[PDB]
Amino acid sequence: SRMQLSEEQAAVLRAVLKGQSIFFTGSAGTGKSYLLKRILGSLPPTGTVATASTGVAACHIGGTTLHAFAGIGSGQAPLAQCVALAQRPGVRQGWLNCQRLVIDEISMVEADLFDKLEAVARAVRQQNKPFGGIQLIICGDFLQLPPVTKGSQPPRFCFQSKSWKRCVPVTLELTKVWRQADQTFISLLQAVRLGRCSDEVTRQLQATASHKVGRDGIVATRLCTHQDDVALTNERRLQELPGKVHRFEAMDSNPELASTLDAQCPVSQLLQLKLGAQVMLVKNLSVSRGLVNGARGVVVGFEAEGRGLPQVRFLCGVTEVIHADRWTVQATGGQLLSRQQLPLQLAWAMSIHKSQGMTLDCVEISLGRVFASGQAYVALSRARSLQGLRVLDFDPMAVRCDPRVLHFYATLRRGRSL
Ligand SMILES: Nc1ncnc2c1ncn2[C@@H]1O[C@H](COP(=O)(O)OP(=O)(O)O)[C@@H](O)[C@H]1O
Ligand code: ALF
Ligand SMILES: [Mg+2]
Repeated sequence: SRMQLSEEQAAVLRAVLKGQSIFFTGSAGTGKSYLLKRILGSLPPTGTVATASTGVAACHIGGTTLHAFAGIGSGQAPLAQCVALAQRPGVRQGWLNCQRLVIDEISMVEADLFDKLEAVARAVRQQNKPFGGIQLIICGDFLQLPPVTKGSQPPRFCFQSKSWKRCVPVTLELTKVWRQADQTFISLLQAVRLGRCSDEVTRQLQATASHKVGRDGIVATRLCTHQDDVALTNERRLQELPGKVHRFEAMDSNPELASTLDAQCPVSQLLQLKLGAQVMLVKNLSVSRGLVNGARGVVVGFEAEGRGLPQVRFLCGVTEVIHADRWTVQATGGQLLSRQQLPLQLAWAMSIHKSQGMTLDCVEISLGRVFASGQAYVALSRARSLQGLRVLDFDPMAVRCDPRVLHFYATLRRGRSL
């Protein structure tokens, strides 16, 4: 009972199916992610792999991080070390077989990584050809969130790679903001992508202080930039609770690798919950009842048997007793690692890093500061609801755009239709 595809959305699929290594791109909430799900529905599913930048925005479209797939850790070391690792039992085949590769949020891949892959691709598989032959279906938003700075100098976007133009000949554009309803909020947020604050932008978003966004016993609360802010916030907000502490330690195929799980995963070693605690759903469960990836709920009890499993009411409204599930990661080695743990993370505080790839309903964000170019746009363009959104301490030097990029979406603009 699925909805209609845009004439554009459709044309991408038509093009991908033929068998073209295409890339696609457009604003926050224009069905980049979703189109991938319907492409993954249409693609012969043997040797067809799916991936993303963030370990979360994969648990979202049911793949793994480009990292864990490729099996070369950080990609720091040279072309000869990197092909050592790809050659290893497990990874070797992972490669040989992939006929089709899909990557969401390409923004947070940094070109020297892309390049170091392309080479390794041609390497193990032995094709004398672009990316070892493999059909690249990519997407992301460049003006959204850019790659994590390794050292000090500026980190280097993916479109700036030398392989990039050689590996993804074609590029096409998505154009309508399906996410957000209200047409003011469409231009309001189309502005901030391009990096403009004239005073109605600034007035309206300032307006939202007096908004009270927090809904049914449940807040999709603050989007901080820094991760230690996030985890710390909650460590208080949960202490600030009368009930007793229910501990949930995991059960990993390897104990001593837990850290690799930790950072590639979406869950903690030790997750701790009391009554009334707020939480989020990190894997999909039942897309019918609507326990999807990114559910906002509140801990309404535990049972007194089993492992005392949590009970949760959600925003979508339906109530389910949560069991533990199982994640696996191709841990640079050719070992697959397991973890058994609840698919819940404490949903008071969430980094802007995590929130990219996702949609939201019920958000807060402080903007009395300056933020890394893009970092502003992202956290705003999460919310569906302009009414159920609250900005704090707004400041127009928050709104920053990298112009290397703006000129990338000018060079494309200036040889096209409108
Ligand atoms: N063809 C469509 N028409 C209307 N809404 C759509 C369509 N495809 C997806 N959506 C909705 O639009 C929103 C944005 O999708 P998403 O894939 O998260 O975009 P992006 O990856 O650009 O952030 C989702 O809430 C989804 O429900
Ligand atoms: F472009 Al997105 F969530 F993938 F806004
Ligand atoms: Mg997405």
